[PDB]
Amino acid sequence: KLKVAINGFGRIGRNFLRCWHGRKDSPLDVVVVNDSGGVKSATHLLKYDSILGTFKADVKIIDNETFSIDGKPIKVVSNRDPLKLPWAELGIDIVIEGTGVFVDGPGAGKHIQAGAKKVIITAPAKGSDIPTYVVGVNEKDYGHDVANIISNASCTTNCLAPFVKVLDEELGIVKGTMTTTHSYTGDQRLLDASHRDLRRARAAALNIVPTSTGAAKAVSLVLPQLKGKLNGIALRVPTPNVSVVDLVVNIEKVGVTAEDVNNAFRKAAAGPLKGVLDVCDIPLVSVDFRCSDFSSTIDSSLTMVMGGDMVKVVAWYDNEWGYSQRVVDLADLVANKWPGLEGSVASGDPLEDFCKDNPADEECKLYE
Amino acid sequence: KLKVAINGFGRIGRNFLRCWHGRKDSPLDVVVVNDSGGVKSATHLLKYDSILGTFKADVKIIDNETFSIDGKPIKVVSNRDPLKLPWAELGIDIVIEGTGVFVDGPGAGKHIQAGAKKVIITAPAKGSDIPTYVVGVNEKDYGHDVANIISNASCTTNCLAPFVKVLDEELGIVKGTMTTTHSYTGDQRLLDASHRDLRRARAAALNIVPTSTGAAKAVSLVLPQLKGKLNGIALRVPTPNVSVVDLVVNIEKVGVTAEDVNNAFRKAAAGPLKGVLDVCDIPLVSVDFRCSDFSSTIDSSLTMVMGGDMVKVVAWYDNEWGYSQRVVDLADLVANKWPGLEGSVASGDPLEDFCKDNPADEECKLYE
Amino acid sequence: KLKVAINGFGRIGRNFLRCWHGRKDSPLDVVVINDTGGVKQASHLLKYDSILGTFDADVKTAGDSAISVDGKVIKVVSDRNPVNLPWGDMGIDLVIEGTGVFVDRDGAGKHLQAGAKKVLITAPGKGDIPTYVVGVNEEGYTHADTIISNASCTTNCLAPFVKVLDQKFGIIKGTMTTTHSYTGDQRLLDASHRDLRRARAACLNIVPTSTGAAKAVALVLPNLKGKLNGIALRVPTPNVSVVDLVVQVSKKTFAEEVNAAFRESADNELKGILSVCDEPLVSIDFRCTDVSSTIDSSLTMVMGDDMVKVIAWYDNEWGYSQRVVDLADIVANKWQA
Amino acid sequence: KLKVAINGFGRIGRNFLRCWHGRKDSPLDVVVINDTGGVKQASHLLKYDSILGTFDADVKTAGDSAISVDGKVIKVVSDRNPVNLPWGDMGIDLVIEGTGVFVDRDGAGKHLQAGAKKVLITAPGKGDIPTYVVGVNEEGYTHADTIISNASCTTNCLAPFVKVLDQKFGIIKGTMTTTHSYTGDQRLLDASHRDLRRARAACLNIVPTSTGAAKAVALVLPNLKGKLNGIALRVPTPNVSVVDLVVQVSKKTFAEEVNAAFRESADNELKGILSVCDEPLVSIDFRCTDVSSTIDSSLTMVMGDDMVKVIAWYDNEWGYSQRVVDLADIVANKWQA
Ligand SMILES: NC(=O)c1ccc[n+]([C@@H]2O[C@H](COP(=O)([O-])OP(=O)(O)OC[C@H]3O[C@@H](n4cnc5c(N)ncnc54)[C@H](O)[C@@H]3O)[C@@H](O)[C@H]2O)c1
Ligand SMILES: NC(=O)c1ccc[n+]([C@@H]2O[C@H](COP(=O)([O-])OP(=O)(O)OC[C@H]3O[C@@H](n4cnc5c(N)ncnc54)[C@H](O)[C@@H]3O)[C@@H](O)[C@H]2O)c1
Ligand SMILES: NC(=O)c1ccc[n+]([C@@H]2O[C@H](COP(=O)([O-])OP(=O)(O)OC[C@H]3O[C@@H](n4cnc5c(N)ncnc54)[C@H](O)[C@@H]3O)[C@@H](O)[C@H]2O)c1
Ligand SMILES: NC(=O)c1ccc[n+]([C@@H]2O[C@H](COP(=O)([O-])OP(=O)(O)OC[C@H]3O[C@@H](n4cnc5c(N)ncnc54)[C@H](O)[C@@H]3O)[C@@H](O)[C@H]2O)c1
Ligand SMILES: NC(=O)c1ccc[n+]([C@@H]2O[C@H](COP(=O)([O-])OP(=O)(O)OC[C@H]3O[C@@H](n4cnc5c(N)ncnc54)[C@H](O)[C@@H]3O)[C@@H](O)[C@H]2O)c1
Repeated sequence: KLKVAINGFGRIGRNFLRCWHGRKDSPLDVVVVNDSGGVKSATHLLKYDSILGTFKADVKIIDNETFSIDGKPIKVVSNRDPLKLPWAELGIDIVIEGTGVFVDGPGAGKHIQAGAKKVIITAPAKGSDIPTYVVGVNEKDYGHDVANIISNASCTTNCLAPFVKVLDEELGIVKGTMTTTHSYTGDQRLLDASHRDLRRARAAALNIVPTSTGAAKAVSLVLPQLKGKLNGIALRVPTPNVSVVDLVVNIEKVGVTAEDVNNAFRKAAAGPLKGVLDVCDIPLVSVDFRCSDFSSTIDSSLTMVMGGDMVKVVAWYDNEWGYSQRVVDLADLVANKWPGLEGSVASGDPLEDFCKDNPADEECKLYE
Repeated sequence: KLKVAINGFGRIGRNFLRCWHGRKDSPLDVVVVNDSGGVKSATHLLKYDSILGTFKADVKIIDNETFSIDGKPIKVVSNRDPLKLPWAELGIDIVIEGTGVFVDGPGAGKHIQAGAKKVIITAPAKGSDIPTYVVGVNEKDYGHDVANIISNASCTTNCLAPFVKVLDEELGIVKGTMTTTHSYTGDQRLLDASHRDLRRARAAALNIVPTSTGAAKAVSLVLPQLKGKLNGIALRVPTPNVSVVDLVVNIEKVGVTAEDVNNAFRKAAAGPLKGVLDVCDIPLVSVDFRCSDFSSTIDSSLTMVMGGDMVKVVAWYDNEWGYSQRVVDLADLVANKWPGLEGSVASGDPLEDFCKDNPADEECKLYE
Repeated sequence: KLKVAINGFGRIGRNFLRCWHGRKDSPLDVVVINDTGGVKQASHLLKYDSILGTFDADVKTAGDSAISVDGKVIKVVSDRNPVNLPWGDMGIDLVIEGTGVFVDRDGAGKHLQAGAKKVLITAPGKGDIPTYVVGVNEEGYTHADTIISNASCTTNCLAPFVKVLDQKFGIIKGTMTTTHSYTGDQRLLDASHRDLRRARAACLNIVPTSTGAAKAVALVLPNLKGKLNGIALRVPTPNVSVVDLVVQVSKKTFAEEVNAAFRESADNELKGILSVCDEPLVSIDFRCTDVSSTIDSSLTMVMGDDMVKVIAWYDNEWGYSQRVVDLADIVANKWQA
Repeated sequence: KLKVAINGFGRIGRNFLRCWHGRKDSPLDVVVINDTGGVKQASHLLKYDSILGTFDADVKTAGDSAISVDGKVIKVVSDRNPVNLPWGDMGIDLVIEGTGVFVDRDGAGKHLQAGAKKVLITAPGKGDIPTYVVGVNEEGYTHADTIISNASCTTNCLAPFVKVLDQKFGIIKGTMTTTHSYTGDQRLLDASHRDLRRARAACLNIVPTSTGAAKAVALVLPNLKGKLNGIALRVPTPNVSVVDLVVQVSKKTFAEEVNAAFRESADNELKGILSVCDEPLVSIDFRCTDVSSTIDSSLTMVMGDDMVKVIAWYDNEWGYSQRVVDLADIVANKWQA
């Protein structure tokens, strides 16, 4: 229903049709993506992932910029600038930021006016302005058609958060710090390649870099009532795709065991935190969750407490797959969040309605 | 000074062997191992390492029992049971428990039996008597020839202790944990194959092994002053031989930054932890920790605190090489901590030590 | 219906297990299996795989003695001696020895001893086995071989096409090599193993070697011997591997000439067995893939119409099992015994 | 002594620099670099290496404008203009453009066009550059030759002895391949690479491709073309690669005979250039070692005495530099142009 597309083409640009096409409830539909590499690539790209396997889908090569997806077609863009991208002509209600360079809704805005009704932010954008959008926490608490460029915090936190959310929610926690296992990726070069950062410079899949996580702050960004109580380090580690943190947390509460909280997990995971929060029982590893979309994988057993209160709290998780499911999260939400129907103002009383047309009304020059 | 053997050709045995031959002034001298695998193989193995490469010193293969360590003719055995292998015939002062197989001192007893006058345990504790001995921490706290079957725990503890010991000593540890992604080894399975720990039963450098480690609490077995403050799991992962932990525990003192404590760690790393720790502010990664002579190494720059109390201790270490020095650290300490046949203070002459040296009876040594 | 237990419940154990679920029409009533490893481990091991992922096949078992999975409840014990491994308690139909440590017919005999009926060995048995392999030794194959073997995936895969090439173009000389993966056959660490190379860790190092391929080719191909000889290259990968061979073929030809020829074969017979294409596909593109190997069409160069490089990503593990599975059920059929 | 700058300066350049230092009496006074990267980085680029570990030499920068290594001041310019890079403030003698993007003489000339005077590239100089490799063409190289390049490490590495190959027996046909490592040039993570193979992430997949080894083979030795031509395989490794080549030699022989015929090669020419043995060694046991490879004399098996296997863990990285650093010294030598 909702007109969708992707800014650029990434592995997350590779991520979601796997979900989306594999999805069964997606109202919206992508119709185009900026693969500046050709469908042949894009297909070979999208049809064949590196981790989740070949796309189990007849995503086929109709015309070099308009291919097929098991019969459903989708156009392709090939460019690295919003302004030429005719999201207007494309009518795209919702586009996914795939440059990263848009750490700013502004640059994403360069598509909004270009006919992006709304813009799917994907990563932690250095532009703070956008309300910090995270499922289980603030997902609904987002305001539809209010600054339609829609944030999406780091999977690491974005997965950690609902869990990280439930804990203090279950407990109340003085504060917290942690370290995930940031899988090896491209951002850190396979080679010791010239980098704006010493860390991701190095040859990737051998060295293991601890690094910066505003995602830690992003907790406060999504858990304002939990502001400041957050910390941790971004340990870039050599895996294909799974990260997992144990979170050091001085729990504000008594200091009862975790299994209780894990029962509360077993409550809340089975509660709203389905889809994201799993507490499996068999102690299992990265593979055991690949292609599995339970966007958080806690181990009750492995998780421990120190003083009963300082809880050593772990959770396996992928870094893009679950993240790719965060796509659908607001997607179907923002879809129903989309008005569709009309408004009930009074262009006499709410002459702003009349002014929405008659914007050059002295009757309307508010704050200006 | 001290003829030395090993429980088989431990990997770290080869590692320390690389050290051994390159070691500065080893009073002791290893002259035999157990290779039930062909000397040429073990030699090659000893010669050719993967991690630090082959030896830059040509050990030469004299006969299948005794090759020559660049001339130094070192023997070998072929077995897994000492009881038929008389280090007595070898006069081996200390056999080293390079495996863990005789996880029990009594198991190692078979070797004091088999001709050892002392024994070094390359293993953390299993029973009680374990001569829990961390150089820097409790090195000098060895009673001369007290418990000749002497224990060096894994760096998981061995490397882990001093700064931690120092940390409380410097800042006051209340309760908490560290954790490292630990290297991959054979103690975890190559691939998904038989092993009790499902985790250590899988393909490791393609996964993570979040698993219990009493070492995380065995620090008390050398720092009991800090008993009850300890937790932590390791994570065997795609690293050859290196790791780095972060003891994030609520600290007793104020809650100031770490760097300050690390400035004193900069003192301590040069202090009691000289040749042991290294507070290297340069953000450096595993490769930058190869041939880790220093038993530990710290990055203050990233070392920090969340609420002050908990300490984001950023500090690294090899897991075997440095340990292979803790081998010598303890060992040549024990060389001092055990004057062998060099007995310049006999007292077994006109003083009762004669009969004891001669033969116990209702005599000089008519003990309890 | 085939009351079967395999020895050495390795990946291939799981593979054929998964293949049992994967391959349809399985008379392979493999209600038991052997691996001296811990069975509940093996269960979880069966339950949880790395490459083809965990075998999501949920299994409910009551008691250590009885285990049930996907309806087909399947026993398994852990032991070394096939005589200490009772087979007559089920009157075992077939065994395959994934251990490799029983690389001679005696263990199979010892398996036949405790009450087994038929045996084959995925691994090339040292000495006392005429191996059976599809495409090569499945035609003259007799179900009446209570003990037989397969060869390594390498041979188990490299066989047919070049034989058919030998059929359709002949080969003066063949220089076969593989991107042979790593396994328990080699030491994870630099642990003490007979082959120094297999002894080494080699987390990123290959092993220059030679599997039984250039040897089993003798059996499986009574023609192609010596002239048609290469070696193996055991690589530091866990997964689907690639063939790397250059032949000096007999009849003058060129690249595509063999391709459609190689195509048509799979278009009829190497269907399921093998494959061929030129769409660039990497390892991940071959998870749980059964057509043992698609041969590259481009880089399969041809020099002097005899010097012909050949290249094909092959499933050393699952497609091997596939091939292992292939005649396995075949001997289940024509069930003379 | 020879004022040198390095464009696209990288690992192999860093290697060359770790070489340069290891090259005691390095007649290249390489006081200049082009590298768009940061200085401390560029320091760490040389200072902190993965493979050979950090540069065993301390790096000091005063303060950010210039960095001094081994007591010698060094510069690193950064501008994507193939000329603006001030090679003239010194009037650079030799330039090494790492980027390789100027496979045409132009960019290198563009480098010369503001002070630089000589060139060698990791990229095979397509056309308008002398096919110049040590062992093969560094000699026929007259120092008047200014802008030359090196072809693939593979090409670079195979060159000397593969020349010696047809020397001692003559080669009917030859189809070579490499165990080429993984790099960032192939997409280390899935990105827009022309080669769909080199486009994925494929930290554990191989890349069918070819190389100037298949091409400069003629350019380095005339008859060595087509029949003497193979492909490339970028493999999941970081380090010293191996030659996957079987030479269909002319003169009948057995393996060691050619290795005997190649003992001498190390004994006379490959000395420093290449090596050979049969003790099993792996890439790490080839690390930072300048003899471009050692040939698996054993597993360089003979088959039909014409189609003869060739196998050698070859220094795709360090010797590659070294050989170029050698070639650099060669051009540091005979200095007229
Ligand atoms: N997965 C996470 O949790 C997370 C968090 C923060 C940031 N990120 C980054 O944000 C991106 C999202 O992941 P991904 O699956 O898309 O992998 P990805 O790296 O392939 O996505 C971005 C890539 O798309 C391409 N790109 C950028 N702009 C483009 C344009 N105009 N046209 C065509 N291509 C363009 C580039 O290759 C870029 O590297 C990634 O760069 C990821 O590294 C991810
Ligand atoms: N002067 C300021 O600092 C400032 C700045 C921003 C807003 N405002 C408030 O908002 C309005 C803008 O103020 P201003 O400083 O720009 O002076 P202004 O009010 O003169 O700017 C608007 C002028 O442009 C024309 N105009 C109005 N709407 C137009 C439209 N759609 N298209 C073309 N022309 C249009 C009119 O001639 C008008 O005089 C004012 O009503 C003011 O009250 C003032
Ligand atoms: N890497 C270290 O620093 C270190 C030190 C001590 C213990 N450990 C742990 O315990 C194991 C041994 O330590 P390692 O580093 O030397 O690796 P390792 O496993 O290679 O050392 C044991 C080696 O000695 C031989 N061995 C094993 N059991 C034997 C026995 N009963 N009798 C004779 N020889 C035997 C084998 O060759 C084996 O490789 C390791 O697998 C590791 O998990 C590690
Ligand atoms: N293509 C080849 O080269 C080839 C062919 C056949 C077999 N193999 C070997 O056999 C295995 C085939 O692949 P896989 O997925 O099954 O891996 P795998 O190693 O897990 O299979 C071997 C299994 O046999 C078990 N084992 C060892 N000794 C045993 C014994 N006495 N009794 C019972 N079980 C025993 C092992 O624990 C293992 O589970 C590999 O280990 C491989 O090394 C290789
Ligand atoms: N080592 C080999 O065997 C081999 C063989 C053939 C080609 N190459 C190419 O050479 C590179 C490896 O050599 P290296 O270890 O010296 O590192 P390197 O990767 O830094 O050398 C070349 C790099 O220069 C970079 N570049 C482009 N413009 C630049 C600029 N203004 N300034 C600085 N760099 C710029 C390119 O990205 C290129 O990858 C790889 O890029 C590889 O693709 C290597």
